Amino acid sequence: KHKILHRLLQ
Amino acid sequence: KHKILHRLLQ
Amino acid sequence: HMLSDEQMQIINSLVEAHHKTYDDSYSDFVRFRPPVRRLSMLPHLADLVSYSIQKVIGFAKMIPGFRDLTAEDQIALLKSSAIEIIMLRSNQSFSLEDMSWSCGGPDFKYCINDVTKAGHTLELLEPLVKFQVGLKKLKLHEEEHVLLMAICLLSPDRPGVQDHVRIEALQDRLCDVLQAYIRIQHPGGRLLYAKMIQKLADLRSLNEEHSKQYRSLSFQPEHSMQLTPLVLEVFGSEVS
Amino acid sequence: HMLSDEQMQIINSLVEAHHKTYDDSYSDFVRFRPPVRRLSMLPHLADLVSYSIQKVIGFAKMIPGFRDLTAEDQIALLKSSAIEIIMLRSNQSFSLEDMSWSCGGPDFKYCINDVTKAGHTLELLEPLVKFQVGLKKLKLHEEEHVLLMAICLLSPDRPGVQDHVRIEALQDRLCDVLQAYIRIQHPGGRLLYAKMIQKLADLRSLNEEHSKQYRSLSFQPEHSMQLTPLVLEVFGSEVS
Ligand SMILES: C=C1/C(=C\C=C2/CCC[C@]3(C)[C@@H](C#CC#C[Si](C)(C)C)CC[C@@H]23)C[C@@H](O)C[C@@H]1O
Ligand SMILES: C=C1/C(=C\C=C2/CCC[C@]3(C)[C@@H](C#CC#C[Si](C)(C)C)CC[C@@H]23)C[C@@H](O)C[C@@H]1O
Repeated sequence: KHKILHRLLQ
Repeated sequence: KHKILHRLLQ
Repeated sequence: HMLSDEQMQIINSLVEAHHKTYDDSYSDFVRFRPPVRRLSMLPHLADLVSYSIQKVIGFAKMIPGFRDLTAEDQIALLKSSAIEIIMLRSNQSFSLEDMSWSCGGPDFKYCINDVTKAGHTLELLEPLVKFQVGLKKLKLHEEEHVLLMAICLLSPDRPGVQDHVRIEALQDRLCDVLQAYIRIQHPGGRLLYAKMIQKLADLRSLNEEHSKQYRSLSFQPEHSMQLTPLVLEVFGSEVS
Repeated sequence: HMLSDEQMQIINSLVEAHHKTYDDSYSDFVRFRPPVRRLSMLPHLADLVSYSIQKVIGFAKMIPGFRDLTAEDQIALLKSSAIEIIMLRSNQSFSLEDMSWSCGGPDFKYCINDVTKAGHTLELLEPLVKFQVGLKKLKLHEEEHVLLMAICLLSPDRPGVQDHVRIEALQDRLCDVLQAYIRIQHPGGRLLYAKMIQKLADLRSLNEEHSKQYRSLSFQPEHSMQLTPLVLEVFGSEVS
């Protein structure tokens, strides 16, 4: 879940 | 699942 | 020796359906995120593919009998075949003189190098361009081009289809039409039908390579975030 | 009567973080799907919001201590507050003379009517514009604007937060900084701090209304397909 957010949060 | 496809397929 | 009345009806409605879903003016392309020449071309090309998927769904819904399939089979067929129909329908903008797709303006002229800047390798782009020139040399009639798109879409040998018998019968009728049309209406085409069926085989190989390269893009969220919701749904791996 | 050394450090790093994530040239806007004036503006505005969410994540990661929260709390705070930070940071392009947001070119000038053509009603747009003019009249110092964004983001009263104690302490320290700054550095601001805390209250109400109207858009796939994957993830209702 929240793949992009995790990525963006490094 | 496939919400958009269902919509597009009427 | 002569096309039946029901065969030409199939042709008429396929041709119309193609004219209704393919705009030769390409004026809609200005609505896409502009081209940039990282993966600078991924936003524009993702919009191009997404727009085209909508057109293919529109074309599919006007093939005789496709609409009468179950919604599951309609999705199964579209998810497996969509990239193949796009490669096929793109031949209409391909040019042998430039070895590229020319969609009106020079900003919407896509070189091989443009596609690499969208996350694709020569592993896909080499056989793709060879596929285009060879399909272009066939000099297909409009009737033949649209029949080939419809035959490709109605393949029962796709993962997910359930009504195998129905889809095959539809595809059979379409091949009979194609075979008769070429025989009656295409002078010097005694070998064309086989050539076209070979192009369907080439499409399976392009599909495989595209799927492999799509998978690596979609596993990197900084790239997958540039895709559209329709792309992710259609090229995605969820099962209905 | 005088700002502590650690308080000004907080200010310095907040100011820098804002300059690093807000581009006054707006030159990136040309990369969005163009504006069209159905919901003709939904593609451009969806790109505008998506781009802005990335900026807010970038700003958030440079607030002292935000990065040391758990990834769950970081997401909880961003998912609830993102639309509020966007409304707040947009004040920098808002103009009282036009009652609109002017981002350089006239194509990137957004009237109220532009936003309606993205699927939003006056129920949201009336209090939103009133919020902008009132926040604009406050004439906030840059230091105050960035502190208010950071205080808004670090609210512990968001659904999903788990380390209530930590987030509140961070937010407390930021309010102390803001209160001291206004006292020492803002002549004629004895009532400013309370006014700003009121604007935070207004943001909760705008958030509620925006969430209601986002929900109806995202239940219609012909509209939701125009959104971006980051918008759908952040404004979506999945729980980590
Ligand atoms: C699509 C069409 C057209 C051209 C097709 C093109 C040129 C650009 C690169 C593409 C798209 C290749 C690719 C790829 C990819 C990708 Si992606 C990173 C989103 C998995 C597959 C077909 C290629 C124009 C017109 O003839 C309409 C037709 O429908
Ligand atoms: C966003 C910013 C800017 C302007 C903000 C605007 C103007 C356009 C309409 C918006 C976006 C409103 C709305 C809405 C919506 C929606 Si939707 C259909 C995707 C749920 C909320 C803020 C409004 C420009 C610049 O100051 C950077 C700043 O970050």
